[PDB]
Amino acid sequence: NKTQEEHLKEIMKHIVKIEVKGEEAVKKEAAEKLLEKVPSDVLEMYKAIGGKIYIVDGDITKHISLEALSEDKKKIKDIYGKDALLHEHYVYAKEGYEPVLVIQSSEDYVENTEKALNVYYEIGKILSRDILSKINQPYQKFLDVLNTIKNASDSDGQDLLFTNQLKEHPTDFSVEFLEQNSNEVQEVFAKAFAYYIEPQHRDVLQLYAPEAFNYMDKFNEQEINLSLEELKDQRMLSRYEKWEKIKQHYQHWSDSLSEEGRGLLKKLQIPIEPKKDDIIHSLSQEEKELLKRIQIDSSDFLSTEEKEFLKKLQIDILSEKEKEFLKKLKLDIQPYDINQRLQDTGGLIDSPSINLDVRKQYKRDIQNIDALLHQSIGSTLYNKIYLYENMNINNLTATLGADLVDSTDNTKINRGIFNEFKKNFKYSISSNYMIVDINERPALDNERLKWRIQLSPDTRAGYLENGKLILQRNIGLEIKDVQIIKQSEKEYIRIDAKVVPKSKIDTKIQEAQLNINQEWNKALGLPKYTKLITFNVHNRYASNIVESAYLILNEWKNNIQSDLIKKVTNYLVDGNGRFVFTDITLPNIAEQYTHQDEIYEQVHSKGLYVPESRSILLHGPSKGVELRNDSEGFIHCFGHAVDDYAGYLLDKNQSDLVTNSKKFIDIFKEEGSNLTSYGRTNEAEFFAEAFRLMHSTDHAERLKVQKNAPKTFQFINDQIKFIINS
Amino acid sequence: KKVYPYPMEPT
Ligand SMILES: [Zn+2]
Repeated sequence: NKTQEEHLKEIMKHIVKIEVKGEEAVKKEAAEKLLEKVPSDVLEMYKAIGGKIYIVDGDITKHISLEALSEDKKKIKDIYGKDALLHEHYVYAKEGYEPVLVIQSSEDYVENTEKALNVYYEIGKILSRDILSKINQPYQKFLDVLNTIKNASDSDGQDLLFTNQLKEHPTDFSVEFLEQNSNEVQEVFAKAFAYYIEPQHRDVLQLYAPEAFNYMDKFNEQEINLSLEELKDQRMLSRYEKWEKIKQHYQHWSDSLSEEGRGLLKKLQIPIEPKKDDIIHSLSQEEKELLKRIQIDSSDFLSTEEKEFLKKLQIDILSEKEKEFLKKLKLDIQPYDINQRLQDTGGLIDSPSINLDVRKQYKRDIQNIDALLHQSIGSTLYNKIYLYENMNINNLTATLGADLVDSTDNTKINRGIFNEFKKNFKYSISSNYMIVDINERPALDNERLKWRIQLSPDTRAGYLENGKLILQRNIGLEIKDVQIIKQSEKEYIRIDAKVVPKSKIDTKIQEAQLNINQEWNKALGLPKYTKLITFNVHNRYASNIVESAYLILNEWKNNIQSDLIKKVTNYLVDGNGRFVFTDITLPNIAEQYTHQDEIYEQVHSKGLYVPESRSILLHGPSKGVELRNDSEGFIHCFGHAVDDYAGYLLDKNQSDLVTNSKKFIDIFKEEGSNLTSYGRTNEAEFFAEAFRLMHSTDHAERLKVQKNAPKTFQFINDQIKFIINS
Repeated sequence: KKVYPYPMEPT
């Protein structure tokens, strides 16, 4: 009973043009009651593309705008597909860069529910051919509804919406189809919109085609506002008008910025690479001669990019001590990247994962930027405000990012990985500073994720001249939708999300942890209140890190002897171990760092077992040396746990690894090169790798150990019984 | 003193 009707009137005051003879009291009243059925936002979107609605008397073909139609544009087909003659019908929507909608007149749109349907049908046409066509829709989302109907139980749904063209189609409706049969798909969308808008035929649509009815329901009740937003995003004036108010709102804030202010925000956008000059300067003759004799490439804990810089240091100017050296240069040759540091520690800046000096240096800049970004977006110049961000999927899941793009057609996205990635994405967290765009902008080649974030009046941000905002750290995000969209003849994943108090997301993760222990403590016979499993979640693919823990442990349960688990995970719990599932990097989990001697003795990887804490750490985001999933990683690391308990049972006076034994070192002397190249690294890594394959979910991988690692399959099995029975 | 890695695959 408020503003809803106000724009209805304004919008209608513009586009709606009544031109009749009979007292335009009833006439003008007809169209009112008729178009009030239509969702308000489709009316403004017609406006948006420059559309006009005309309520005329007589032969509608006898109006200005229409008299310019050829011979064909005169013979249509009603909602039912029955041919007609325009100068006989009562509605028509002309297409073209200057759209128009001509509606005859009658007060019986109340009664003639069949005609009111047609009008709505046509409007529908406007909505899928004229409006949505400009933002590349309907797309995959709607293709899905369409397919759900053809390949489904009752054949009625098809009968009510599809035509033989569609009805007789052999396979499903792929993106390629919708593309060279747009007319077709557009028609279906229209009929669905019609039956849904006309309150009488709605039931027929919900009865014989609920997938369709549900779709149109959710769409005209919310998802349509995001359509309008998209439309607006393509208009130069809209884009500039929006940018301006924002610029205005932050005007005082910016004018007050100092030089240091702009200094900080500036590095926070481009990291300082280490300068070769300083590097060399801090070396020693000892270390610098080693630097030449050193086969930098010969190391395997340095990335090719890092290794690269490391080579250039030779031109410009192994064993134990030797490699110990390369572990320090690794910490030193790292860019000074403030946002990277916040992500790597998930906001835990005091983490002793880097040299004390540089840590302090990072804390100051952060505490400072935290004060610079003190003014919230909340303004009197606007309500909902959507900001945009382009992301690289590898940032959330390198394992999935690995197969997200169709290996052949770079422009297409593999639907398989899509539903997998879409799977448990319910919430996100941001620990570093999110840099977004006021209006959406094309992305880099390696960025197939396009976020559309609804900010909160409470959200603090800084305005940038280039048209971007720098947001505050520790933001809470709820995913509201995830679909495949087309933009610039390439496919992306739109991720509609809404900002919410980080505390809210953290509480979800907190309860989740309580639940996951109240469950496995039981299934293992551990005291009701033990801290076994721990979620250390701080980054953008949060919810997935949580929901994955459950699925990892299930597989670790369904592939290993329950009695081998209990025995081992009891040893662990005894030394206060933990099963840590995290998105921050490993060198930042206490379970590892609180035990290191030197910070340069840190390890980051898919998974990692820590004896001194008896805990298994599993980093979610990455992708371990070819291991199709998180599961396998956990299990391989459990192998280390077992190698721990095993050797322990030997001479308890000193827990040592059973994989150290004189006997085993020999099994490795000949079999160590039969499994995986990675297992070929050493004993403990051969033992866990072998252990892993043995308990694989793919038996194929099991026989592989049996007919290639005999003495091993036997050794590993002995231990198991040894442990079980002890 | 040691720990048991499980490296990823960078480039
Ligand atoms: Zn390992």
